Amino acid sequence: MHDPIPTIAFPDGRKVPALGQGTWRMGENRAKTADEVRSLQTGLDLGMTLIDTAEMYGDGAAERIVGEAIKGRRDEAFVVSKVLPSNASRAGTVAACERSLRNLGIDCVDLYLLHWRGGYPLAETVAAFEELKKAGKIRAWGVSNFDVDDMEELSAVPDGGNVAANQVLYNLARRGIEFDLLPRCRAQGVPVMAYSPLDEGRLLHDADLIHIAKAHQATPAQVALAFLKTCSGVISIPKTGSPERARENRDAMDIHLTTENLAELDRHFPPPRRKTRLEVI
Repeated sequence: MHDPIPTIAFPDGRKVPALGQGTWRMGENRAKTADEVRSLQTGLDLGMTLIDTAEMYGDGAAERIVGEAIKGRRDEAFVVSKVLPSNASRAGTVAACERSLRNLGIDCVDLYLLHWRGGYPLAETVAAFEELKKAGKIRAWGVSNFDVDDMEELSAVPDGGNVAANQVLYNLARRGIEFDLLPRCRAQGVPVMAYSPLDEGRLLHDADLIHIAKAHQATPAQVALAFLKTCSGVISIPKTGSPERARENRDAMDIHLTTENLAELDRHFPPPRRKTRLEVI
């Protein structure tokens, strides 16, 4: 009785469901470990096939959780990880990718991202990313927290037009990218991965969200994700953690936001009317 999840195409032609799973802060409580693992399994079985992680998340701890979650079902998952910019030199990126593969317990990531803009020339990192693609260790590369000038700089370097995604902060409370960055990415066929789709929980106290949630017998969290579902070229990345959470996130896709719902959300969560600096968490 659930409706299918819309899918978002990457430049290379692969498709993933528009609702994925994040792992920030997994791996830190040994009491939570079995729950975290199982929420990610649950998520995959519910069709939330993208799993997002990073080397920084507990220094490989989140990667190891993901690695356990996908045992015997590597093919059910689209696995994303990241390189910290302090590691994003030519040799360092390769070394980072290799530790990531070991932690994840797999031969190849689906998508590997530069975590934010750092001090190594973009062209070195892209070269390392392309050497890794050619080696069968990653399927695709992208970036994260890149503003519109960082994207321009990126295009300018060799192979820089191969960027597969930009992961940036986007939710009802943080809509600044609508003004410039989100349209550029869409016009370019580059998906945006919306991290912190519930603003880390800060959103969930908003009265308008709560009101609309009552109108649909839903949670505020679910109404916040149903919003992002109506945004084309966007893949939302809610953190799972608990199997109940995962099912909640999944069912958010069943919500039909009315025409009146969307105008109401815009009134209470106003789209940007001018360029704003990219917000980062």
